[PDB]
Amino acid sequence: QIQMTQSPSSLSASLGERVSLTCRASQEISGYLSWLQQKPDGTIKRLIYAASTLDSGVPKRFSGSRSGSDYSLTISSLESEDFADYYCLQYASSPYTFGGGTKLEILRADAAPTVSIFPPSSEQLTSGGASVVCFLNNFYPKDINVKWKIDGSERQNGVLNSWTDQDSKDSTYSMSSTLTLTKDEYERHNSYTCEATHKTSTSPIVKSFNRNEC
Amino acid sequence: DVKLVESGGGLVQPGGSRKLSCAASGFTFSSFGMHWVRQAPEKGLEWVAYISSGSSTIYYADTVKGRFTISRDNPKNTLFLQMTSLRSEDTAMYYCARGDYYGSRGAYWGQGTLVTVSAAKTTAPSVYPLAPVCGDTTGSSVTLGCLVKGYFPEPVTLTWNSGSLSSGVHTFPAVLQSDLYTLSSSVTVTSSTWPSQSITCNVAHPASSTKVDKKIEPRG
Ligand SMILES: CP(=O)(O)Oc1ccc([N+](=O)[O-])cc1
Ligand SMILES: [Zn+2]
Repeated sequence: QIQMTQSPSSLSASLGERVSLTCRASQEISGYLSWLQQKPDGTIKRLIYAASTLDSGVPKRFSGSRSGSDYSLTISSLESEDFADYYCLQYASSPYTFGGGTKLEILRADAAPTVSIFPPSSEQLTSGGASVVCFLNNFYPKDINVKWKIDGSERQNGVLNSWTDQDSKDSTYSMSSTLTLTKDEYERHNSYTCEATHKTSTSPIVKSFNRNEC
Repeated sequence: DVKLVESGGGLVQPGGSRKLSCAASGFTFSSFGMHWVRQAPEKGLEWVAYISSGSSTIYYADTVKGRFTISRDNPKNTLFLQMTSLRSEDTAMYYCARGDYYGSRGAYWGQGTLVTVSAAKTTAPSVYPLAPVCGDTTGSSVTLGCLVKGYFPEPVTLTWNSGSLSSGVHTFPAVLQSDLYTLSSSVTVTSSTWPSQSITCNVAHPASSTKVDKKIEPRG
């Protein structure tokens, strides 16, 4: 196999800023490098091929180049459409190898989450289970810590997290903490806190409901 | 304009076999060599096979040598990948892509089809409405959510008001816990909207013939 060591593996940059993803091939490919771009919707489109020829449509601000066994794609002045995932492809020798990947994310200005705690649905309760979903919306950076706290104590066994990709419009992430418990144990405690810590502030953005009458 | 359309994805028990199709249009199929590229759930693209235009030079990824068979029926403009000994690792999105970058000029990838190789089984999901009762979010804003837990396999289609409501919604990606999936979608509307209006979660697990809707009614 001809290894294509691609880097960086992800990077954030502000719009208008330039970027240079790089692929080092471990063997002569005589410039049979190609650069692909995978958009979030799954869609793949080729941008550069023949190690520097822009495809029909690809904006003249994209430019492949090679020096030694180091191939580079430089996007000068990054616009919105550029938010995607790039892959270098070497089609010189048989076992066709792709680069690793670069996840280019938009450098936005800070934004604290909007925590909203939801107690178990009555339909689920009769199923036996009890899930306390707790959405944390529209924040940035992605780095966000969530602690669950059944009554006084912090609990772990039961948390099911799932972040969102950088949003198309506001460029902010969104999360979903889902603590699951047997109806039993859920109804054998009273308070439930979904407390999140985020770089925006310093004091834990707490949200906690509580059961009891109503 | 050129257009490839993969199709043969499904849930396949390990050891089993599946045969995908990739229909092509907008180009003289009979002139180019095709390819099959797969991409695992949250990993990169990976080349799998390549068949020359004449079907007289086939290549194979070390990972699939022997188990897979590539082929095309030039007059019906269709490429194929017959799979055998489908392991767990074989799980991925299978795209088909036109090749021969050498001179060819254009380059065209497909949409990808999904094939999940698990031992699991099918499992229809439960849809629990996440009525606020503490969905704070600002006070002038009222967020609602929906819980789809315990389904398999992927994917499922969640929608706010049969499509209608499509702004302010955040559907989070699915997560596999044990041998099941859970996914939820939040959505925000102005205080007034709810409960003056009716927002509804419409979930449909294709692979199990499950379609449901949940009237996000206030109370808890
Ligand atoms: C010279 P040839 O076009 O076959 O090179 C390619 C091989 C594989 C490929 N792929 O996407 O998997 C793209 C190009
Ligand atoms: Zn642009």
